[PDB]
Amino acid sequence: ENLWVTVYYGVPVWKDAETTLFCASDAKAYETEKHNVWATHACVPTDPNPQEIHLENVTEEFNMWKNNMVEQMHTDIISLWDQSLKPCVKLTPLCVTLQCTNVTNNITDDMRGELKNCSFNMTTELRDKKQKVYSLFYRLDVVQINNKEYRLINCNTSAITQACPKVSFEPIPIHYCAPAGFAILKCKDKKFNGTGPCPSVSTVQCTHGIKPVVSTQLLLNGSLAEEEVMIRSENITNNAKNILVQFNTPVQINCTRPNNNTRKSIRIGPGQAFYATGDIIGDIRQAHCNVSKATWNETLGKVVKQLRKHFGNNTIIRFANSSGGDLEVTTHSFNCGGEFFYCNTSGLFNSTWISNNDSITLPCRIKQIINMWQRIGQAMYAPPIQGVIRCVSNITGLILTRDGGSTNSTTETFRPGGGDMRDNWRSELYKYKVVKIEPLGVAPTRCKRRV
Amino acid sequence: NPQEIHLENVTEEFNMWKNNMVEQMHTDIISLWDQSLKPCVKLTPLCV
Amino acid sequence: LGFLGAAGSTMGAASMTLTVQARNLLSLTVWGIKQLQARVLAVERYLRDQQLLGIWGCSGKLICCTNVPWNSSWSNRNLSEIWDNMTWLQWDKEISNYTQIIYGLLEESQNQQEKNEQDLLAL
Amino acid sequence: LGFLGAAGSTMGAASMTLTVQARNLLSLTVWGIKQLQARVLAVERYLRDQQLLGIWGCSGKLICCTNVPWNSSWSNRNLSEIWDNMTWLQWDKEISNYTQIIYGLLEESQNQQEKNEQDLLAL
Amino acid sequence: LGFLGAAGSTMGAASMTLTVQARNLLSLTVWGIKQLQARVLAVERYLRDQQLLGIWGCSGKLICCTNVPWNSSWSNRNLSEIWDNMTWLQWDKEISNYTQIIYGLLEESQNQQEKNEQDLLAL
Ligand SMILES: *[C@@H]1O[C@H](CO)[C@@H](O[C@@H]2O[C@H](CO)[C@@H](O[C@@H]3O[C@H](CO[C@H]4O[C@H](CO)[C@@H](O)[C@H](O)[C@@H]4O)[C@@H](O)[C@H](O[C@H]4O[C@H](CO)[C@@H](O)[C@H](O)[C@@H]4O)[C@@H]3O)[C@H](O)[C@H]2NC(C)=O)[C@H](O)[C@H]1NC(C)=O
Ligand SMILES: COc1cnc(-n2cnc(C)n2)c2[nH]cc(C(=O)C(=O)N3CCN(C(=O)c4ccccc4)CC3)c12
Ligand SMILES: *[C@@H]1O[C@H](CO)[C@@H](O[C@@H]2O[C@H](CO)[C@@H](O)[C@H](O)[C@H]2NC(C)=O)[C@H](O)[C@H]1NC(C)=O
Ligand SMILES: *[C@@H]1O[C@H](CO)[C@@H](O[C@@H]2O[C@H](CO)[C@@H](O)[C@H](O)[C@H]2NC(C)=O)[C@H](O)[C@H]1NC(C)=O
Ligand SMILES: *[C@@H]1O[C@H](CO)[C@@H](O[C@@H]2O[C@H](CO)[C@@H](O)[C@H](O)[C@H]2NC(C)=O)[C@H](O)[C@H]1NC(C)=O
Ligand SMILES: *[C@@H]1O[C@H](CO)[C@@H](O[C@@H]2O[C@H](CO)[C@@H](O)[C@H](O)[C@H]2NC(C)=O)[C@H](O)[C@H]1NC(C)=O
Ligand SMILES: *[C@@H]1O[C@H](CO)[C@@H](O[C@@H]2O[C@H](CO)[C@@H](O)[C@H](O)[C@H]2NC(C)=O)[C@H](O)[C@H]1NC(C)=O
Ligand SMILES: *[C@@H]1O[C@H](CO)[C@@H](O[C@@H]2O[C@H](CO)[C@@H](O)[C@H](O)[C@H]2NC(C)=O)[C@H](O)[C@H]1NC(C)=O
Ligand SMILES: *[C@@H]1O[C@H](CO)[C@@H](O[C@@H]2O[C@H](CO)[C@@H](O)[C@H](O)[C@H]2NC(C)=O)[C@H](O)[C@H]1NC(C)=O
Ligand SMILES: *[C@@H]1O[C@H](CO)[C@@H](O[C@@H]2O[C@H](CO)[C@@H](O)[C@H](O)[C@H]2NC(C)=O)[C@H](O)[C@H]1NC(C)=O
Ligand SMILES: *[C@@H]1O[C@H](CO)[C@@H](O[C@@H]2O[C@H](CO)[C@@H](O)[C@H](O)[C@H]2NC(C)=O)[C@H](O)[C@H]1NC(C)=O
Ligand SMILES: *[C@@H]1O[C@H](CO)[C@@H](O)[C@H](O)[C@H]1NC(C)=O
Ligand SMILES: *[C@@H]1O[C@H](CO)[C@@H](O)[C@H](O)[C@H]1NC(C)=O
Ligand SMILES: *[C@@H]1O[C@H](CO)[C@@H](O)[C@H](O)[C@H]1NC(C)=O
Ligand SMILES: *[C@@H]1O[C@H](CO)[C@@H](O)[C@H](O)[C@H]1NC(C)=O
Ligand SMILES: *[C@@H]1O[C@H](CO)[C@@H](O)[C@H](O)[C@H]1NC(C)=O
Ligand SMILES: *[C@@H]1O[C@H](CO)[C@@H](O)[C@H](O)[C@H]1NC(C)=O
Ligand SMILES: *[C@@H]1O[C@H](CO)[C@@H](O)[C@H](O)[C@H]1NC(C)=O
Ligand SMILES: *[C@@H]1O[C@H](CO)[C@@H](O)[C@H](O)[C@H]1NC(C)=O
Ligand SMILES: *[C@@H]1O[C@H](CO)[C@@H](O)[C@H](O)[C@H]1NC(C)=O
Ligand SMILES: *[C@@H]1O[C@H](CO)[C@@H](O)[C@H](O)[C@H]1NC(C)=O
Ligand SMILES: *[C@@H]1O[C@H](CO)[C@@H](O)[C@H](O)[C@H]1NC(C)=O
Ligand SMILES: *[C@@H]1O[C@H](CO)[C@@H](O)[C@H](O)[C@H]1NC(C)=O
Repeated sequence: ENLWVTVYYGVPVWKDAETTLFCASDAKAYETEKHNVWATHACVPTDPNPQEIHLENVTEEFNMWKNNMVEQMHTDIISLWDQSLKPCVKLTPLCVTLQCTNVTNNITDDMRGELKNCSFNMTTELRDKKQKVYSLFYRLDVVQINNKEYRLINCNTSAITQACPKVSFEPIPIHYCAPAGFAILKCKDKKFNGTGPCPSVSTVQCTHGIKPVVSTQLLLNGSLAEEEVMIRSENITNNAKNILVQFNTPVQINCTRPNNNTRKSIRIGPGQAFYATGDIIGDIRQAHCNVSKATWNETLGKVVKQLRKHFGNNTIIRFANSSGGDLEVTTHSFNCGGEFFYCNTSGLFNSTWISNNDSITLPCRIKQIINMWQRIGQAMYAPPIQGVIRCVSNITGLILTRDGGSTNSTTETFRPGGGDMRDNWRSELYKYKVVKIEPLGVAPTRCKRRV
Repeated sequence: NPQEIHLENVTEEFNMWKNNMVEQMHTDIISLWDQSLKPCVKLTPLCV
Repeated sequence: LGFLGAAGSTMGAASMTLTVQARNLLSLTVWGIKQLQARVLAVERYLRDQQLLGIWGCSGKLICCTNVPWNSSWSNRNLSEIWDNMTWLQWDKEISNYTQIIYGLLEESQNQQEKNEQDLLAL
Repeated sequence: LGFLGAAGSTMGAASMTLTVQARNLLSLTVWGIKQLQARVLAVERYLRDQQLLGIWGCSGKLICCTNVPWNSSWSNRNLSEIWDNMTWLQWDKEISNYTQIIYGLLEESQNQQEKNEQDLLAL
Repeated sequence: LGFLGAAGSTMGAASMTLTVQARNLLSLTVWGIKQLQARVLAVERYLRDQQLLGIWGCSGKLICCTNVPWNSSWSNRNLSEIWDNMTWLQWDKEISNYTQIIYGLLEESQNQQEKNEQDLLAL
């Protein structure tokens, strides 16, 4: 009848608790190296075979929009880019006026200035003497001031820091591991929309590989839904809230920079080289991404079927191209092998859906001065890539947006949109919750310590 | 006064060319020179 | 089986698998800084309940029976509806009002059979 | 009452309040650096006397009675003028000449009843 | 005498000098960084075998006798050619195939006399 307190150690109980997750990178320097802007060397080796334990009987609750696993990965990548852009050249000497001339002129096309041939004065070697140099600039990075004179788009508002040409920009999968005494709970649901109970939970030491690829309007090289297209929004009745779609089957997108560029070195100071573009060997072609017309068509009819589960079974859903903003929010901007593309995704979102081989070429264009996103008076110059760029990737989702007017109207317009790379991390980490394990317990057992 | 203990009846094998005690002292002195040359003058104005 | 595998099992069935959880609680760039505070934070958190588990006398044990009664005003349940009916998380949520009271009784009752056994050692 | 409250009490009266002191010894900018070496310096300093208190056999105890006599040349005082008359600080200052001698006898005498009990376990 | 002095001695003669080794395992510029990871790396490596030595029940001991037999397929040697003939390094190299088996038997056999003693405490 009488009971006594007995303490147990190692009892299964946990609480949600934000902590400092670290790295595990499977792809350490495989005798190949070429340090990148990320993990590589510094991220702890990953397990050959991770352990996953299926917690039976247990129904946890997930909220994909109050996750601190993505508010910590957001600042882990702003500071991985800062720490790799501090130890290399600052292009402050390049705020001279440039005497740009169109590379083609009366050469081809409508006399378009897609490329400019800009010559300027610079102090090579000695700080007194300055010789006349030249380089090839894009029309997106020179602002006419008034064979007129130009100037770099950036250097009245931001400070340029040339990216160190030895680091690689190819994303490497990253596993976010948790210290000892903490665990990450994985929702093994196949139809999970990031909020509400998950009756099939699991315990993992750290997440799967997460490529830190940042893009806008289209989530490339991501993870795919297991069963169906999944629509996830913070507040599906708010127009100011983005919508994150997730494809069950990838849509392959090929694109190139078919111009055989050539990097050339300009000495901006003693022991400091500016890597400009010398010339183009061959015909001057235009960059572009290719998407299958039929595969996109059927994958966009799967999205409209799920969009009808939240916007009425009987409604007309039409997609339209992005309205306004920076070139990164109005265009599908990505980074293909160290080269930043801003593709015109107006042929993709040009449809209208009512309730009951061929390719699409998207004219991308290249930028060389890149501003940081959530905004600072800072920019990065990406040195030219010497060669022909050609990368292929998977579209695994969209970042959509709605426009006001759905109060009396019987139609929905879905412009694409990006520009916030916090919505890039939560399209991957949506199913992970970090918990902390409390291993001490008491309970009446009718023991008694022997005196 | 450092302590030195003579391990009797023990015979180890040494390889002076695969020692990692010197591949770590090598980078401990490149970075001791770096950390003392960062906080003083840069003679860039002297390229006249 | 596995770390936290008996999380949804009743209190009784999860007491057989203590050593699974107990053996898992220990295990200068931006990566180095956050990999070094994960190690420090994991030894100071593990030493926090080793010290606690030592002022109660249950130093090297996973189950320790103490000399303090249950008081029946902390939980007036049976010994069968507690050990096969309630999981550890449910029991913790129910008894969370009196843990700081039970914890203070566990160490004030251990440094009382530590002086009683010290007095008995002289006789 | 309170951490170090029985600092001016005689040795006898301050031995009842050991658990007050024992439960308090554990608990990248300029602030972050000096907050991180306070944590590291406080777990190692705590593990130095846990290890020492373990080679003497008094692992999970606050008072442990040992098998080594007093030798009467370390302090030839009574057992009453020591336990009610001298505070702990006075006793420490008086016996500071022989702590490194008593400390080395406490562990050479514990790994002698650890082999004697190991030999007795086979019989 | 001295840390590791009985390294080339047979297994039997080096078991008398355990406290020499056991008492030595604990003890922001370029120098400060690498002096700070030497302290952290030395408390976490010392706590790794204190936890292991605690799930086996040998918490505050340098020699602990366990309740698991030898199985004679781990090493079929005498008790005299093992304790006076083989040094500790030789024995470790010979028995390295079955340490992860013996280690897993040492803790599954300790949380079996920890529940048997818990069941015996109610009678
Ligand atoms: C989505 O994910 C896919 C696959 O994960 C990515 O595709 C990769 O794209 C990169 C960038 O273009 C490729 O890397 C480049 O490959 C070029 C050709 O590949 C040859 O060489 C590799 C390695 O030997 C072979 O495996 C391959 O079969 C080919 O024979 C190389 O010429 C490039 O080399 C240049 O860069 C490297 C690193 O900077 C330098 O060391 C070189 O000297 C040279 O300057 C470069 O390595 C990669 O191969 C592609 N992988 C696959 C499987 O196709 C997409 O890029 C990615 N998309 C996004 C938006 O993230
Ligand atoms: C390029 O942006 C910086 C520019 N310059 C700096 N710095 C300059 N000096 C210093 C100390 N930092 C930066 N630091 C962090 C930066 C960032 O992480 C950052 O904003 N993005 C990195 C990822 N991404 C892209 O790949 C990108 C992707 C698709 C289209 C266009 C660009 C988005 C923006 C950063
Ligand atoms: C960009 O303009 C420069 C002029 O500053 C061109 O360089 C000249 O090219 C012609 C023809 O190849 C040569 O005869 C001259 O000697 C070059 N002058 C110098 C100073 O290099 C350059 O060819 C132009 N590039 C492009 C792609 O149009
Ligand atoms: C680079 O500097 C040179 C001078 O060092 C500039 O050439 C001068 O242009 C002015 C224009 O009024 C003439 O009066 C001078 O006679 C020129 N000096 C020469 C040719 O030696 C040249 O325009 C500058 N180029 C830039 C700033 O792009
Ligand atoms: C830096 O210069 C640019 C270009 O001159 C400025 O952006 C222009 O701002 C005016 C203000 O109405 C607009 O009419 C132009 O269309 C803008 N130019 C472009 C290319 O969009 C910018 O404001 C300047 N930075 C400052 C003043 O801080
Ligand atoms: C693009 O998606 C295809 C799937 O259609 C990926 O190829 C699959 O890769 C997984 C492992 O990554 C394999 O298990 C499948 O068998 C592959 N299927 C096919 C049809 O190849 C491809 O790796 C993706 N490319 C990326 C993400 O760059
Ligand atoms: C891009 O242009 C370069 C020239 O700078 C090409 O490299 C030349 O390739 C040919 C045959 O492939 C060789 O005979 C030359 O000796 C190479 N020159 C140099 C400087 O390397 C390169 O092949 C071109 N790339 C493509 C894809 O056409
Ligand atoms: C993107 O490029 C891949 C190859 O990198 C193309 O895949 C080829 O597709 C054709 C179909 O006409 C097959 O015959 C080839 O065997 C495929 N090659 C490989 C290597 O798989 C793909 O068709 C391209 N897609 C687009 C939209 O351009
Ligand atoms: C999206 O597409 C529409 C039409 O397909 C484009 O609308 C044009 O907008 C400009 C304003 O800059 C007007 O001068 C044109 O008359 C519009 N065209 C039509 C047919 O109405 C719009 O520019 C496109 N925007 C993006 C970002 O692609
Ligand atoms: C992206 O592509 C679209 C269509 O391919 C372009 O839309 C053109 O916009 C101009 C004025 O804004 C109109 O006069 C043309 O008739 C439009 N074309 C079509 C086919 O509708 C758009 O200009 C391109 N670039 C941007 C930045 O949107
Ligand atoms: C979106 O698609 C429609 C039709 O699918 C395109 O309509 C074009 O309208 C112009 C009007 O001058 C016609 O000359 C074209 O023939 C039409 N296209 C077709 C395929 O018939 C419209 O241009 C497309 N918009 C974008 C931005 O791509
Ligand atoms: C989960 O609940 C079911 C319900 O009957 C039960 O059979 C099962 O034993 C529970 N899980 C575990 C691990 O016991
Ligand atoms: C380059 O082409 C653009 C196209 O409109 C034109 O406005 C500009 O004047 C041209 N510059 C030169 C130097 O020909
Ligand atoms: C294919 O595209 C046309 C319009 O381009 C559309 O009407 C049709 O529904 C699409 N087919 C599928 C299967 O989505
Ligand atoms: C389909 O239409 C029905 C109308 O009866 C509606 O209730 C339902 O939500 C729509 N979507 C479905 C069934 O997925
Ligand atoms: C090594 O061999 C010698 C010779 O027999 C012996 O005296 C000595 O004790 C051995 N080593 C040790 C550590 O005792
Ligand atoms: C039991 O708990 C009650 C509740 O506060 C408390 O008043 C009492 O002192 C405790 N002890 C006994 C013996 O009841
Ligand atoms: C407690 O156990 C006794 C033992 O038979 C049983 O009669 C009683 O119903 C139990 N109480 C509850 C609430 O289950
Ligand atoms: C200090 O002296 C006073 C007076 O005798 C005494 O009451 C007190 O107990 C002494 N200090 C302590 C800590 O007891
Ligand atoms: C007691 O202390 C004295 C003082 O050094 C020492 O010589 C002696 O060996 C110790 N042991 C005994 C039993 O007296
Ligand atoms: C030691 O205690 C005895 C016990 O009565 C007493 O007679 C003696 O005076 C005490 N010695 C001192 C120095 O107080
Ligand atoms: C002894 O070791 C063998 C070797 O694998 C193993 O099969 C057996 O289960 C172990 N136990 C006994 C009692 O032999
Ligand atoms: C093992 O010990 C016995 C005890 O006398 C002895 O007869 C036997 O020869 C020993 N075996 C070996 C291999 O030394």
